[PDB]
Amino acid sequence: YRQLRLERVVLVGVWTEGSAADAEASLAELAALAETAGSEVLEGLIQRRDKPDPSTYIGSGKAAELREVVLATGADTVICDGELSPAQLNALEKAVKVKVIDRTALILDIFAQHATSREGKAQVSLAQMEYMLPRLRGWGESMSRQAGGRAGGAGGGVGTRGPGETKIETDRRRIRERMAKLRREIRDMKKIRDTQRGSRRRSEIPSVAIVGYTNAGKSSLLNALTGAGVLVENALFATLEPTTRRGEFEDGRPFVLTDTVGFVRHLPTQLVEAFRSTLEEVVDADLLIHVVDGSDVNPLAQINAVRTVINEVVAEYDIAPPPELLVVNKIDAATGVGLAQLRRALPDAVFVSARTGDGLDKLRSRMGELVESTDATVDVTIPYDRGDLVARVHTDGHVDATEHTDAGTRIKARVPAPLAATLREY
Amino acid sequence: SSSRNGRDSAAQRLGVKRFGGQVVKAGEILVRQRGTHFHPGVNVGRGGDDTLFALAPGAVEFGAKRGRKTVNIVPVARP
Amino acid sequence: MLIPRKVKHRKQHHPEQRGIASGGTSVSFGDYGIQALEHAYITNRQIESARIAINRHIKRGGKVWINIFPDRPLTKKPAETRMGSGKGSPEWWVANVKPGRVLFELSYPDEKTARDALTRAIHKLPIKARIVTREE
Amino acid sequence: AKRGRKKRDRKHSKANHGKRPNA
RNA sequence: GUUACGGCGGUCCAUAGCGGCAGGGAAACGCCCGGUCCCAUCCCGAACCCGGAAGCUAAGCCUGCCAGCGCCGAUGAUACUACCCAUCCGGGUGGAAAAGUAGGACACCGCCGAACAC
RNA sequence: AGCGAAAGCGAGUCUGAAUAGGGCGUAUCCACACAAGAGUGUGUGGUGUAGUGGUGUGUUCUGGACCCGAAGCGGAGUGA
RNA sequence: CUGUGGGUAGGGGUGAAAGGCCAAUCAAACUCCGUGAUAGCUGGUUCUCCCCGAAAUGCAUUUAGGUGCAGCGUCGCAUGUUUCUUGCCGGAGGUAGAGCUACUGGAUGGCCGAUGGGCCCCACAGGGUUACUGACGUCAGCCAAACUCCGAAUGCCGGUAAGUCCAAGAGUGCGGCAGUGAGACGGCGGGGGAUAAGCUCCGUGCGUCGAGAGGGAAACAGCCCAGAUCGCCGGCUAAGGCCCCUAAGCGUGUGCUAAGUGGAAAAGGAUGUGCAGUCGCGAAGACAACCAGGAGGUUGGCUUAGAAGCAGCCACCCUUGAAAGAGUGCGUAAUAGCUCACUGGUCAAGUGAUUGUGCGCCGAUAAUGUAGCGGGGCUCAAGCACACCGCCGAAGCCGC
RNA sequence: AAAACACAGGUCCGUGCGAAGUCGCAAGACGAUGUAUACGGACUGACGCCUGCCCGGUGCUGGAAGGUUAAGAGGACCCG
RNA sequence: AAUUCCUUGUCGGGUAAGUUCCGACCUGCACGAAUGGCGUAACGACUUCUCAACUGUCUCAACCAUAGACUCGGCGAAAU
RNA sequence: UUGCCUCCUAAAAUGUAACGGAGGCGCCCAAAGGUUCCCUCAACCUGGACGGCAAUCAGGUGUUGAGUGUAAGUGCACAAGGGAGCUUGACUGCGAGACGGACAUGUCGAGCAGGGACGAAAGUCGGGACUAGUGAUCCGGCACCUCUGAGUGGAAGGGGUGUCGCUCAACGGAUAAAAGGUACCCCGGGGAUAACAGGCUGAUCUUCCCCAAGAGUCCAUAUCGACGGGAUGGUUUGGCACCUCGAUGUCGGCUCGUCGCAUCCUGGGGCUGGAGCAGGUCCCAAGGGUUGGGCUGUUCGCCCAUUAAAGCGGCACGCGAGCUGGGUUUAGAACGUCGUGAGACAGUUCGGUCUCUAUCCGCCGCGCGCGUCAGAAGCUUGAGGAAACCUGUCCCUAGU
Ligand SMILES: CC[C@H]1OC(=O)[C@H](C)[C@@H](O[C@H]2C[C@@](C)(OC)[C@@H](O)[C@H](C)O2)[C@H](C)[C@@H](O[C@@H]2O[C@H](C)C[C@H](N(C)C)[C@H]2O)[C@](C)(O)C[C@@H](C)C(=O)[C@H](C)[C@@H](O)[C@]1(C)O
Ligand SMILES: Nc1nc2c(ncn2[C@@H]2O[C@H](COP(=O)(O)OP(=O)(O)CP(=O)(O)O)[C@@H](O)[C@H]2O)c(=O)[nH]1
Repeated sequence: YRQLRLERVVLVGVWTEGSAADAEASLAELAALAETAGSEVLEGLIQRRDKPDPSTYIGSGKAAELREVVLATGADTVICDGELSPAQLNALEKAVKVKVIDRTALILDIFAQHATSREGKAQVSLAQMEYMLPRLRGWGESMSRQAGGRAGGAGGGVGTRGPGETKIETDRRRIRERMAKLRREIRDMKKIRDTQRGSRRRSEIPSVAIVGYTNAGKSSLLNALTGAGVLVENALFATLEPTTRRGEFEDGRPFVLTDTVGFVRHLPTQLVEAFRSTLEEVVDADLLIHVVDGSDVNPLAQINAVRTVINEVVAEYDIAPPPELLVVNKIDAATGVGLAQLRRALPDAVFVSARTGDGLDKLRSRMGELVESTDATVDVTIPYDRGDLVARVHTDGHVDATEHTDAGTRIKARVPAPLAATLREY
Repeated sequence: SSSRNGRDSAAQRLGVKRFGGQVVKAGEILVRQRGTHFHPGVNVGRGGDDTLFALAPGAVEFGAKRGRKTVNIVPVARP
Repeated sequence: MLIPRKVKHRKQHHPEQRGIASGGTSVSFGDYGIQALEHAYITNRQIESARIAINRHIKRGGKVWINIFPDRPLTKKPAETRMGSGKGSPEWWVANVKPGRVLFELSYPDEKTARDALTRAIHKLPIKARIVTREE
Repeated sequence: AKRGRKKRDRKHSKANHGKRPNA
């Protein structure tokens, strides 16, 4: 599934824009992705350059400097962030003579490792095609490695043969038609959703979707709220498909909760097809929830990272600033005290702490009171002698006790729109 | 790719050259071997390269002495 | 998963798929077993699939033995290559199964659930197999 | 693969005794 | 010619071996007391070599019994197989294992010379 | 008339201080003995050894070499 | 721009350079000669018949489509059975197989759990709950071309006796002359490949084609039968056939098959055979109909929108054994409506589940046109087994 | 038929004049009946703004003291 | 880019709709200063885009006449 | 990669291929040779000082488990392994009968003078436990020789004997002396050998399936379905190299089509997570239809505006004796890169001859002849075919 050997490793921060701290964040992010692929971090260096080197990416001097530590380490895992062009990969491979990592291929092959569903792996294969097609005839282990694209002068003069099209163009047409078929292959999950798309949505089952940064605890929240058994692991991309479950409220209307695939930053943008499963959930969701762990890295950079893609997709899609609730939960046993500054920067602290604290009453409220609504305040007064007059109200809708201390009093309940519109019949 | 193999020595044509019952002259090579799979027996000698040859004429006879296969020459009485 | 920690020779001839199994042809660990009825290279991929099938069916409880071990390497020369230029490198590990070999064994209280789990393993497997029992 | 499959399977005949040239 | 005999040898070199329980030194075999001598220790009379019979069968060697470990091991059957029949399956005739089972086995044979007998 | 590399010797000769064995020769074959069974030798006695010119045929050598076929190479000339 | 007259000539000329032009030819013009250049290359090589009759392998090769020698053919001589087949006997081997606690390498559990980690007394003194690595290994059952305690079958070497012996037209040696040295497919044993290829590379006193006609596979070098000396308007057969095409047989007996299976395939299912078991069944009433059975604390609790038998949640282990499970099935706000099981009689021979035991089944799929029996047609077999009778059938055998 | 060649313009190099260069074995010729503001060669290619660093490799132009360095009458010694 | 693999690079223009085109950015795999760098009026049967006009290019083809074709008489081949 | 050695492949004799699986070798020896005579090695304690996993020489125990100079095997415990004494058996010179042996290389050396010891008498040795550690011939060196010495004497030179000099490593070794381009190309051949197309395979691809862990709001199978498994089709990339290289024209577009169905619009099905309107899904169905543009040669692909939809494929990726030449694939030129250059590019760019009168089949039309049992004529049935089949908007029905 297009894996790679990591085991030992040493890191380097390219830091071609931003701050040293942000470069360190990116380095640690890619090192965590390396661990996800299976590894063990040793130490990380940093450098400070302007626009990447068009050929060497990291330059001749830094390429040799890193070859030194490469030969010292005697392994092939040296990590360096970024998106490397085919030329840059060629130059770096010629300099190092070993396997160096790039963010795009690392993300892609970790998606391959984590994929378990047919749609997920089809999407990751599409991302593989998208990434590799540029790396054709030019990159390190290329098709035209002095061995491909042979069929040239097949027509000196003319005779009884000849393929026709340009060799490279036909060789690219191979992958082009492959990915054309794969893009045709796009399956409509809307048919799976329709059970709740038109129905329910309109029939009141609102839609709360948990979206956030990877490792943040999206699936953990889903499990805690919905009694589910969804996968929970520290690894990147622990969740592959945006699963969903039920979860009710004091105002009923089971809030179909949905988790997603986390974001980190500067995603490849080629696996937007893979992320469509979660992009569609955000676009069709009426309550977005960000999840932030107690002792999470950085004060707030992951929130900007997720919000960048959120804003991009939602603005391209529709007129929407989908309800976002940046709750701060799972904070107990965070083993940290410098959280008052973040709390004042954004007031919220509702601990569930992987069910250890379980103080999610404030959350269960917000989720809900934000965008819950129905035809509340209906006075279904009824003699209570017919039996039919109590029918369907306490079953479909949800009562709230109200004046209904007995049956011979004012009876009101928050019911669905279809259930009662003039059915009080005094 | 490229295989690092592809080599082999010329087969040395070893083994028994005279089997039990064959009558041999004084000096014929009875066996060719790399060790002493067969050890020399009566009127059989062992050469530099562990070749078993007949020190005396007569019929080859394969036996065992103390758990070691042995090549012997039994004399053939002239009729 | 099931991969030899070391093989004396990485590239080996294809194991011969001839004859009925001479050994491991009877349940010797568990109550029930999956006996093969056709020759096949049962890859470690297939063994893992069948073992997970059985364990997930029998849910919590029970014990599963995997008699065969995929210790025979089978090579695959690199894709889109011409005949020659040496043998391909090992690509998948298999166990040479022959008819009458008991591949898996199961000990579980419920005979119904045991047979169902073994049938699911047989489905994951690439040959005909029957649920044999210890009771002869 | 029908052509080759038929050409091959027509060796399983009474006259050929399960063998033909080129399978 | 007889020995709880000593040597030299054989076995297609364990059916002989290892281990255990009991027994004897007559001549011998040994242990054993010494190093003056031939001789010897990469140091040592431990060993090798040299003189004696003070002492002992405790050991070695040998006798009988143990099937405990190892060793051998069928017959049947099977696997395999030569040839043949057989349109995929198989089958027949001839050979036939390995493993296991029954079991066998605590060795057998030849030459001398010893003590006694003749 | 061979053996050898020749002084050469010659049914012998070369190798070798070494009558030590081998190499190559003494047409072939038969008998007699002496030997040794290491594959048989040694002498002795018998018959006496067969080439060489033509020429046919098949191969072959040097030539065109069974016949056809290049692109090209060289010498001398002919062409603005 | 052009006329006329001139000059530059071939490894040279001329070239505002295209390798362009230099007499319809130019990366070195043309004619003659060397010359019948040379070509491991392609082609061609002409009358006949009789006898024998290959090779496409080994080694070497500036070699790999060539060649030398060997191997194999032929013709002479010499030897003469030395050849080959079969029986027997003496042999060595390490393949198939098997085994591995017999080695070298990959595997279920208790044992020690030793070296160790936390707990450990927190002491480093001392000791165990020690779910832990739990070792070398101890003891119980499993794999290998480069593993072997073992170990065939064949094959091979040799001996012996025969057979074949008016011949295999054998073996061996020496000569004349070769050709071959591109093999193919099929069976078996294997490597490479994906244990694909009509693939590729090997072995095979294996075959056939090559170089082989004749019969059968429809047609179809390599498959099956069978090796054509010639002529017969004779006969028996081989493989294969036998309804008509197309010569007997729309053969005989017993069964199976319902799909045109036969006449293509990996399959889920059982409703065709026979099996062989097995609960209860006996016509001591079984599976069945008509069959009163419908509130036991029966809303049983769980728990509460009701939680009524009944979203759910493990229960209800009980009797004049009446036939009713604190009730699993449709429901139904929840009751209710109306029943599953068992029953109480007539119950008027069998009734279910099982390895499916094994036969024979059914689900499947390219593009000119039936199209996957050769055709017609065949199940009233002309299909499939097991038996049994005939014949038809070749260039085979026999007859002349 | 062009973006190629050429082109006018540039720069470098060579040339002291039967020059350099070229055709010729040679004579001779062209160069040129010319003279360094002329010729031949190389590259660039109107014109405008410009042609930055490098003489390490290789050519060319000068030569720094050495070392290596054939052809000779330097001919010891040695040998027949 | 007559030079860019990534590449249909990104943005703006132009189209209804622009892998082409123009202007910029330029992170130049692999521009570069007389094998000249960049501009450049004029020039070009050069290459590439745009617009006006124009139209059988096309929507979508129709009709007319000539030369054949076709028929008649004469002559009368060819590759294969 | 090429020679040599070892193993497995290798099918229990020998031998046996691959660009099959593994390794070694172009050496070390003056002792690691010869010989005599002695010894056994690993693995744990009664137990040890600094001493541990491991030193010791701790033998105290323990049965041939390590070590072989060096790869691999075959051997070696009897030792071939470990020690010492002496010595130089590379008996060198002469050599047995024998044998291993396409042609070009190996095993014993029994005998002889002369040795080596240990010793003591008997005794053994022609470098090594064995198989690698090497290179023909030619040419020349260098030593010794009782050989020849161009009239004789010597001499030069030659000869013999013993030796030396080749990574002649492409290791049977063309020469003593040698690299590239060709797209300017030419000739001799090849379908022995690639590109296109066909064929076989079907890894890849493509269509499906089989079990069903999961996703589907509770709810495997509305819709999906991983881990695994099985196949179909032969339109992708491939593999093979089987016809074709005395020529099978190569993409895209145009023209013309024709076929399959794996269907982009009718049929009901179910299911629908089908309220309706719309959808999804499979099942059936090939009648007809299934577009016009911008970018690019462009197949494709993106986009534009529409439509019931703008289906997927086969037919030599259908169709160049039907057309086009946009790209591709001659020669010119330039750019980038590589090359000290000729040139090259698996990069870019501009420019670059598309021949043929149709014989046969085929097809579209049209005649002549003869048939249809006398010669004619009008009207004719219809076996059999050919054509056509497309569908859209708006109204009511019903704002039901
Ligand atoms: C006018 C008169 C000429 O017509 C042409 O030029 C056509 C246009 C050529 O095709 C064109 C074809 C073209 C244009 O297409 C690329 C190009 O190849 C050249 C220029 O010639 C031809 C038929 C070429 O053939 C083609 O040769 C190709 C090598 C392969 C093709 N076939 C075997 C596979 C084959 O038919 C070829 C070799 O010249 C034919 C030989 C016999 C000739 O030389 C004859 C005398 C031709 O000159 C001619 C017919 O007289
Ligand atoms: N200690 C701690 N760990 C947390 C908390 N929240 C999440 N995690 C860690 O994150 C892991 C699970 O990540 P998950 O909930 O899947 O995050 P996610 O947002 O779904 C990222 P992805 O979608 O790629 O799986 C757990 O292993 C857990 O340790 C928290 O509040 N405290």
